[PDB]
Parts: sequence; C-alpha cells; structure tokens
Amino acid sequence: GAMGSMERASLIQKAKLAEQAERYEDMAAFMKGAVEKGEELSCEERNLLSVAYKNVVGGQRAAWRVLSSIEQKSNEEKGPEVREYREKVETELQGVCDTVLGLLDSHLIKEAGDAESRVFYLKMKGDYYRYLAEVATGDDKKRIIDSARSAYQEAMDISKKEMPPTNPIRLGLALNFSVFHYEIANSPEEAISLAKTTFDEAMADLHTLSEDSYKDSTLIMQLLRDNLTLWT
Amino acid sequence: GAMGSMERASLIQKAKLAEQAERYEDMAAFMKGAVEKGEELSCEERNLLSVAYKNVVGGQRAAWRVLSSIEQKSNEEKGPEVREYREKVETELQGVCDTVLGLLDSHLIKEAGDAESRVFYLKMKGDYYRYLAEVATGDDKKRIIDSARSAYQEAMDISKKEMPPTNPIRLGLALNFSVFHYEIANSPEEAISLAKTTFDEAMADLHTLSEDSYKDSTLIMQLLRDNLTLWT
Amino acid sequence: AGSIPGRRS
Amino acid sequence: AGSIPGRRS
Ligand SMILES: *Cc1ccc(S(=O)(=O)N2CCNc3ccccc32)cc1
Ligand SMILES: *Cc1ccc(S(=O)(=O)N2CCNc3ccccc32)cc1
Ligand SMILES: [Ca+2]
Ligand SMILES: [Ca+2]
Ligand SMILES: [Ca+2]
Ligand SMILES: [Ca+2]
Ligand SMILES: [Cl-]
Ligand SMILES: [Cl-]
Repeated sequence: GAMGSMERASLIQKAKLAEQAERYEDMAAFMKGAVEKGEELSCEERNLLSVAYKNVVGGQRAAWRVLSSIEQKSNEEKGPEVREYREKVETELQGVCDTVLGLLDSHLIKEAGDAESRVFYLKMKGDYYRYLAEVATGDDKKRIIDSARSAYQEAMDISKKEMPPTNPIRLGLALNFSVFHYEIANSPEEAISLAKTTFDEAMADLHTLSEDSYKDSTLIMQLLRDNLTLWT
Repeated sequence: GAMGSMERASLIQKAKLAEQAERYEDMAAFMKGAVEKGEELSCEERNLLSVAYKNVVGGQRAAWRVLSSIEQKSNEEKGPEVREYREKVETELQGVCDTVLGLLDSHLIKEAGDAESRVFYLKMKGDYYRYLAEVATGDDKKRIIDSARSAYQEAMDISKKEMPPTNPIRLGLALNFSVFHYEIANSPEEAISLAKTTFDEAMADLHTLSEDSYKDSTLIMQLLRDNLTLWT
Repeated sequence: AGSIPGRRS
Repeated sequence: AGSIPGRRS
C-alpha cells in the first residue's frame, strides 16, 4: 500500500524510532505497512503494532470523552458545533479501529498458530471492538458488544489450555476482558469474579518464575488489584 | 479552502473545543480556516491561532531533536533509515512553518495597524523563522536567520514606542528574541543583555498595574529570570 | 478502571 | 532556555 515501496526491516526500524520520538501516528503507519508485507510478526513486532495503535486510539478516546462530556452538558443552545465535532472525532476513531480489525482479519489471526500469537491478536480484536462499543449507539451496538465478547472468549479459552496462569498475555487478556465486563457489558460481578480468580491463580504460580518473569506477572497483578479496589 | 464551507464563528468555536480535547492539529486547521475568511482577528482569536501552531510545531521540534540526537550518535552503520525519518519529520515541520508564515504574509500583518496586533504577528513571524533556523543547514540558513532577526527587530521597535514595558506581548517578544540571540544567532551576551534590561524595566513599571496585570507581567519576568539563571 | 498499557511503564 | 508558552499555564 502506502508503505508498499519500503523494506519490511526499514518499516520496523522506523516504527521503533517513531516510538522514541513519540510520533505514534507515524508508528502505526509504519507497522500497518509492515503487517501488509504479509509475513507473520515476531513477539517484539506484535508489541510495536499494539503500542502504536493503542496510543493513537487512546488519544482519540480521551478526546471523544472530553467532547461527549461537553455535549451532554449542553443538552443554552450552542448550535450544532459540539455534536458535529464529537461526530468527527468519533468517525476518525471508528476508522482507526476498523483499520486494526482489518489487519487482524487480513490475515494476522488466521496465520497465527502458536498460542501466544493467536491469543495476542484475539485480545487485540476484543479491545478494538470494545473501543467501537464505547461510542456505539445505533442498530449495531449489541452486535459490536458481542463481537468483542466472542474474541475475548476465544482468547480466554486458548490461554487457559495453553499458557500458565502467570503468563503476561494471559493476565493482560483477563484484565482487559474484566474491563469489558464492567464498563461495556454491564456485568460488574463477572468483572470482579474474573479479576479475583485471575489474581489468585497467578499468585499461586509466582513460585515457578524467575526474577524477570515475576516482575512482569506482579505488575499486571497490581493492575488487577487496582481495578478490584476501584470496583469494591 | 478546506474549511471554506464552515462559518467563521463555527471554526472559532471548534478551535476552542479542539484545545480542550488536546487536538492541536485540528485546532490549527480550524484557525487556518478562520484566518482564511479574510477578516482581522481579535485578541482572543490571535491567541487561539498561536496556541494551535505553537503546540503542533512544538511537538515536531521535540521529535526532530530526538531523531537528530540518534542520527548524530549513529555518525555501526544503521543504514539510511534514521536520516530518512529525521528528514521526513523535518520536511513536515518546515511545511507547518511555511503555512504559518503564509498566513502572516497573506494577509494578517499587512492589515494589522494597532500596535498590539502588529507586534503579536511580527513576534510570530520571528518565531516561525527561528524554528526554520533550528533545522537549517544549506544555502539559505543565513537568510532564514536574518528573516527571524528582521521580524523580531521590527516588533521590538514598535513595542518600545507604543507599549509599556510591562505589556505581556512586549515581554514575550523580548523573551523570544533573547532566545533567538542565545540559541540561533550565537550572541549570548546580546541575549543576556536583552533579558536583563527587559526584566529591570518591567520591574520598575509594576507599580502601575492592577493585580491581574501584575500577575501576567511577573509570570513572564520569571521566565526571563529562569533563562538568565541558566545562561549565567 | 485500567486496561493493559502498551509498555511496562 | 524557555520561550513564551501558548497559555499562562
Ligand atoms: C496484552 C499484553 C500483555 C502483556 C504483554 S508483555 O509483552 O508481557 N508486556 C508488554 C506490554 N505491557 C506489559 C505490562 C506489564 C507486564 C508486561 C507487559 C503484551 C501484551
Ligand atoms: C507572545 C505573547 C505574550 C503574551 C501573551 S498573553 O495574551 O498576555 N498571555 C497568553 C499567552 N501566554 C502568556 C504567558 C504569561 C502571561 C500572559 C500570557 C500572548 C502572546
Ligand atoms: Ca503460522
Ligand atoms: Ca486593520
Ligand atoms: Ca476504563
Ligand atoms: Ca530553548
Ligand atoms: Cl467538525
Ligand atoms: Cl521515512
């Protein structure tokens, strides 16, 4: 495509430079170009792809929330501008989510056979449908929510069969799916139960880990605990 | 142009919303559209224009500095990618500076007759030539530096004739011109002298000010003092 | 509530 | 060295 004339290795190198320069839109474009080369991604490359788009959509989500709050307060007649601009940001956000979902569907997920890669991509699929669900209101909102649920569920089923309970991808997946239950699916008890069981099963497997693996698993356990403290 | 079909007042309103949402590229596009309506800008509108572009170029400058530092360290052969990507960011930065300079030349400066508006725009002109000078290396670098100097100098001459020494635009102009002398023109003694004389003449006029004007003038005086502490 | 960050920081 | 910020903050 747009990056079609640049070497895969140069796109990866430039994505790393873009992250150091905090140029996340560039980073996402370089990683989209890398995915479109058609080869599978390594662990490090999957993290570059996720970092790039998570930062781009994260900024859009924060702007959408600011605008949505102003719009709800307005509803003196300020005219159509707040709604129009919220709609503009919302369309942009939806476009980025559609782009990421399109990369996952063409063809990252179908080529991912190892449990670590397949879980990583299905967790991303759940996350980008979740971001679509945060702004959805029309006839497809139920279907968008169900698409997030289904992706997270398939990732959970693989992770519980193929990864230890301290694996950081398994932990991050459970963290994000618990956020889905609380914030999207109106299922706070499911969210709390998932976070608690995940935390406790990870705690019981920490004894198997090296110092560096322990650091990763306990970092995500603390995120689970932080949500549990907020929710209880 | 691109915003040609949106009302001036809607562009201004959306620029204010974009700032609240930290969407500075949008903010700059809305303000470019407002300027292109052809009317003069009010004080508040001039500040929206400056905030928008100062934030956009400020992010580009920070990214260029990160990339330029990596490039200088590289000069193992990492291939052409660091230089190529620094060049990409540099071209983008130059393009934004050219856009702002084009708005000032067509036709903000020529229509600005009041000292406050004309000084504001000439200070901006000096600043965007200064940002061009930060990345310049070729046959035009001397001419770019001189263009910044000339704009700042004309602004200084008007400000000293028409504004009190505590006026915040006069103070910010002197602050920025002193940064020009230190960082661009290799004239640290001129930079120190300008900052000191500006600070002292403002101090001696604080007694004339209301509480709110005093707050503005002392805030910029502290910036002058912070630079003097760094430079001495 | 927080979701997973892109980097450990 | 610092130049003028876009807003007082
Ligand atoms: C979804 C997910 C979960 C973990 C990882 S990681 O590679 O183990 N890693 C990098 C991303 N953030 C993070 C936080 C805490 C501990 C480890 C990580 C990647 C993706
Ligand atoms: C270049 C310049 C200088 C002052 C101003 S201002 O409108 O007085 N104002 C807003 C921008 N930043 C600022 C810092 C301290 C005190 C006042 C201000 C605008 C533009
Ligand atoms: Ca495969
Ligand atoms: Ca006029
Ligand atoms: Ca949340
Ligand atoms: Ca500086
Ligand atoms: Cl809009
Ligand atoms: Cl490039």
